[PDB]
Amino acid sequence: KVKQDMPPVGGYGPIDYKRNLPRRGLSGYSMFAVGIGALLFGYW
Amino acid sequence: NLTLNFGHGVLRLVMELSGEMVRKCDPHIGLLHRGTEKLIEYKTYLQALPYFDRLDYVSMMCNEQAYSLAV
Amino acid sequence: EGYQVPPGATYTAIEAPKGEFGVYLVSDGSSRPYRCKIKAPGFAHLAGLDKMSKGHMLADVVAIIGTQDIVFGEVDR
Amino acid sequence: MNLMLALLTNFTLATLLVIIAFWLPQLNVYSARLPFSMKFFLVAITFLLFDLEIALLLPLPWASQTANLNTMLTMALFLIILLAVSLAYEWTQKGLEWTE
Amino acid sequence: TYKYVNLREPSMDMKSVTDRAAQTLLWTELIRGLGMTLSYLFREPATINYPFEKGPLSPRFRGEHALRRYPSGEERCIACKLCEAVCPAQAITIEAEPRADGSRRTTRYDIDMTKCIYCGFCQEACPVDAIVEGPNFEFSTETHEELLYNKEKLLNNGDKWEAEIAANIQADYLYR
Amino acid sequence: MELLQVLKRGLQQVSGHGGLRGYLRVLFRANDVRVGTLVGEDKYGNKYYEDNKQFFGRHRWVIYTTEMNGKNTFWDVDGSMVPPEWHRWLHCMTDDPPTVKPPTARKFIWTNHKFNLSGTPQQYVPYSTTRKKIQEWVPPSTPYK
Amino acid sequence: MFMINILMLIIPILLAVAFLTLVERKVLGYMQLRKGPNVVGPYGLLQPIADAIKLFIKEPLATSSASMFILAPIMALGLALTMWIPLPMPYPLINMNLGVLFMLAMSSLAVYSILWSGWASNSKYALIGALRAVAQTISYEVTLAIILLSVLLMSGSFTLSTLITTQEQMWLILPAWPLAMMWFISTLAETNRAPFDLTEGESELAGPFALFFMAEYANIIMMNIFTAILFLGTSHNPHMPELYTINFTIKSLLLTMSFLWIRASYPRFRYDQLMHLLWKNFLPLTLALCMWHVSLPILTSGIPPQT
Amino acid sequence: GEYVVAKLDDLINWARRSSLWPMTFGLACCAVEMMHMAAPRYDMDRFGVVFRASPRQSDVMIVAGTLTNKMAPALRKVYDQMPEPRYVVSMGSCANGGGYYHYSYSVVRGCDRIVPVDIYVPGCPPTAEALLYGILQLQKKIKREKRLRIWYRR
Ligand SMILES: CCCCCCCCCCCCCCCCCC(=O)OC[C@H](COP(=O)(O)OCCN)OC(=O)CCCCCCCCCCCCCCCCC
Ligand SMILES: CCCCCCCCCCCCO[C@@H]1O[C@H](CO)[C@@H](O[C@H]2O[C@H](CO)[C@@H](O)[C@H](O)[C@H]2O)[C@H](O)[C@H]1O
Ligand SMILES: CCCCCCCCCCCCO[C@@H]1O[C@H](CO)[C@@H](O[C@H]2O[C@H](CO)[C@@H](O)[C@H](O)[C@H]2O)[C@H](O)[C@H]1O
Ligand SMILES: N=C(N)NC(=N)NCCc1ccc(I)c(Cl)c1
Ligand code: SF4
Ligand code: SF4
Ligand code: SF4
Repeated sequence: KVKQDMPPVGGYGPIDYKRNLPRRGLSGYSMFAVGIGALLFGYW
Repeated sequence: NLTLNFGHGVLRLVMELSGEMVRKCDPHIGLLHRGTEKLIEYKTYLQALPYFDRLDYVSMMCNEQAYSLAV
Repeated sequence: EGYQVPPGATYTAIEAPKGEFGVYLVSDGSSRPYRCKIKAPGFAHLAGLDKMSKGHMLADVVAIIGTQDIVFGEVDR
Repeated sequence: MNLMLALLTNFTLATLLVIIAFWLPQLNVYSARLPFSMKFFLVAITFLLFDLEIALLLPLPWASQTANLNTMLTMALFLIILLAVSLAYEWTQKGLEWTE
Repeated sequence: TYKYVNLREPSMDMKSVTDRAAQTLLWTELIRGLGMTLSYLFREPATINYPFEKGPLSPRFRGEHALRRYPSGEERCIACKLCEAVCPAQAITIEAEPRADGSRRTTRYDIDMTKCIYCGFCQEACPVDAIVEGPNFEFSTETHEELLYNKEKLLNNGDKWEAEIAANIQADYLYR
Repeated sequence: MELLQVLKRGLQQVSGHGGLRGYLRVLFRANDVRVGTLVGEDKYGNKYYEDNKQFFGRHRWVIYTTEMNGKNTFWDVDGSMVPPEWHRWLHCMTDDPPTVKPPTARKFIWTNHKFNLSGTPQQYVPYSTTRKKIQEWVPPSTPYK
Repeated sequence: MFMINILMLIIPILLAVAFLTLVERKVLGYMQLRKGPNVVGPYGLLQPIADAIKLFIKEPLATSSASMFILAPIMALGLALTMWIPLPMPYPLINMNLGVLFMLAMSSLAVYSILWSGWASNSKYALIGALRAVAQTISYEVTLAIILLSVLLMSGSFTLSTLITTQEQMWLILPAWPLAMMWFISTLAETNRAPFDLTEGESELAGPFALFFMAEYANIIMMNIFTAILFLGTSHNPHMPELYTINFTIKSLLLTMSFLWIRASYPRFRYDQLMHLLWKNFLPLTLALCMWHVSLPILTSGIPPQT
Repeated sequence: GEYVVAKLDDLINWARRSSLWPMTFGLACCAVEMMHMAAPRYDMDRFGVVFRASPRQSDVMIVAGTLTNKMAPALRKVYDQMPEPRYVVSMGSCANGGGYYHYSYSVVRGCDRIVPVDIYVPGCPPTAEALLYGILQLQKKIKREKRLRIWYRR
């Protein structure tokens, strides 16, 4: 029987390609609140 | 205007600068000219194929494909 | 000897990674090409470096050469 | 004496390292104006003028110990604001641009 | 079909503007870049311990040339000169005459390894599997002349490497 | 704690190389103190190891012999010291070692592998292998003008 | 006794610089999915020694003025070692009442080695590269001096060991993290470190070389030691001073390692862009924060003691 | 006398071969396999071979690609500015002897017409591993040097 390189019956599984840059961190408000909070404690 | 004689392969750039700004860029190439096109005229069509690997030598098999399609 | 190619001329191009790469290949009927002009996309791109670099600074010339994707194997041939 | 000794040691050692760096066995028997750019001159001059204002601010940690804090705070802020005005003037007169 | 890489409108509400202000002043995206290089610091490196470890190759690898024998010890090459004709670099030079027993054999078989482009056309062209590119790639020299192989050098390569060459041909000849 | 199991894994490599001296010997000869499974040894003394839990490319390695063909190779090892039968395995050209799939024997195959001989009196020197093409006339050996 | 003390500072500084080159190469390597030096001695521990010997037996390859060609490296290395003598670790070699001013004064002299070597290069293009480097260095001197003054308005004096007392309860990075951020970046730009390594950048677009390299890498360590003292004050126990030295060394090592981390992470600034970062961003904020830190102790009644 | 000269030679040889800083002339495709030798798999830096050195700080010139006539003067100029001891590694068929372009009107038939060459690395291109073998061969050549022993016997 002919035997050559072929994909598996049913094909291969899905391959990702789309950009995936997950969102992380806090909002600008929260970040500024943490920074101002640190300064106030430091000043005190 | 200061003249800078020098500023993938090797390139010679001759530039005219006005402070930080580039006013002229004159690329001087041919530092990797190897007369490939003339050499191909002394080769059979198969013997010429490996010359195309060595053109855009980052995209070897695409250069091969272009030549193969043409032939 | 190699295979004989019927006489004629073709311009054949592909979308290579660096742009349009083509050959103008002239056959005289024999087993050796009569003329093979190689159209390298970086050739025209580098010819446009002077135009693209107008009004920019020295360090930007590096970025512009990089954005053009230049290999001198195909530019110089 | 200690600081003089330290300085003499540091630079004396630096001299010696340069010496041997230039002379080791080798084993062989055989005033114009420099393409003057005005922008770099103005950076140096601007640094100088700001450096002189910094000289005036350096006493501030000691000045805060005064009982005349009303006067001292007003003059400290006045000096820094005038420094900011200097920067603002240079900025709006294209003195911080590197084009052209 | 096409897509736009860079055609988006920033949201101009106060929350979004303040988000961009925080990124500008607190360097958030720059810190996010520091996280990537930090995560690579703690990954196993990809380096192999050459020459104790070697990069993987395949039976098709085109390395140093060799001239092969039949099992009896007779040379396979019969001086047909097909390899010399196909060589894109003209790296091969052959002379032949009748041997003392009448066999058609070469008296010269040179490969200029500094002209050769290691393309493998010679071993494709050969009708008797005489000239092959073997698996060896660690044969750099101190002088140019050592890379100008004559027939004795190439026969010695074949005798030196035949054990590996035969096994590699055994693995790939059904693709040829 | 995990850091504990890592530390004992480091200690096992010392005893896995036959004590401190063997451990330091491999550290300085090969800059690698991993312990693998001995796949085999060739007639020159090179030993071949495998560990299939390592990533592809590091799963096979050779500890070169300290002496080959009259050359001291304790420090001066060379990739060309691997004989051809082990060359196929070490480069992953095949899966099975010559101890399991020995090469076919031929009377003309070198019984003694040679490493790179460049820069030595054994180096190859090129020459023309063909005989003289034109025979010159030899004058007679008796006077007769 | 004092000469022994000087040598127990000079010698370790040079050895620390030597092995920072190894640490830099290996840290960069692992962030690049590779190893860096690991053949020349175990884990590359002999690599700095091989490099050092190699450079010093290399051919020492005409100067436009011999006196300045030799002065520039002596100045660089001599000044670099001098910046260490007032550092409290926890006790300074020399206890200066104005140690902070001394470091500011000595660091301002370091730009002469750049200027003199550009003059001695005998090349129009090397002199221009030196002048560009000088303009960068003096530009970032401005914010460094103003940031330092702002911090000292919480400390009360120019004595470096007083920064230890000021941070007995809390690191100064908490009340002054906006200044810490600009201070840290300013040190990178001040030492021509990436992404501010424009001398090595713009340039490519033996013993004397080694000497300049040692001076620069000594300055890198010193600047991060200064940063640790300025913003991450270690607590001093007079009966166990080695406890201070261990904790303070770890902070300085980590700060130095973050210089390497940053080199591995970002592209380079354009020259005009790093000038705008200073004159249009850092300097405005530094000036505003200088006014703020003048007012804050007064308005909170938190003025520190003069002594 | 003999013992000191021999040990000192071993020391300077070890330092020079353990800290080989290359100037790479990336002329053509062979330069790509040189980049792969610097890449993580082979990591030439781990041998003390820094990625890219300045020509005036360099100890070995790697000619990685075709040397054209137009380029030949520039390559010689860089070689002459190198501080000694300096070595040259010729990489690939083009630099070794012209290679595929040996018969071209515009190509130098081997960089050894322009500069002396210490090591010839064959291949078109040599694999990154082949080039690394060549660099290690150069290290062994440096280990064989006896400069001080010969100096002592003058
Ligand atoms: C209640 C009263 C309160 C009163 C006080 C209030 C003050 C606090 C609130 C304000 C916060 C101030 C923050 C100060 C930090 C400096 C901010 C800054 O200058 O960033 C702007 C600068 C340029 O930004 P750019 O996007 O290029 O363009 C803007 C102009 N066109 O962008 C940059 O500077 C980028 C820096 C480039 C360098 C990159 C390498 C560094 C990345 C790693 C940094 C790690 C953090 C350092 C930590 C140091 C620890 C010691
Ligand atoms: C371009 C020119 C710019 C010039 C800028 C000048 C800005 C000056 C702004 C603040 C000046 C005064 O700032 C502050 O005001 C309060 C007003 O109660 C003063 O008063 C406060 O301190 C004094 C002490 O002297 C106390 O007696 C008083 O009970 C207290 O309220 C402060 O002493 C002064 O420090
Ligand atoms: C940090 C302490 C290190 C202590 C090491 C002590 C070792 C002392 C012996 C050093 C021997 C140096 O060996 C020698 O160095 C010089 C450096 O220019 C080299 O170069 C020298 O010789 C070449 C010709 O050969 C000349 O063209 C060149 O001008 C000259 O500089 C030599 O090629 C090398 O043979
Ligand atoms: N930039 C790096 N980290 N690597 C690097 N090649 N540094 C330079 C190497 C060097 C220079 C002087 C000395 I003294 C020493 Cl011991 C080493
Ligand atoms: S591999 Fe190609 S270039 Fe080399 S000898 Fe064979 S046919 Fe000629
Ligand atoms: S090696 Fe093969 S192709 Fe070449 S001459 Fe001999 S038999 Fe013919
Ligand atoms: S030897 Fe081969 S790979 Fe190298 S530059 Fe020449 S053609 Fe390209």
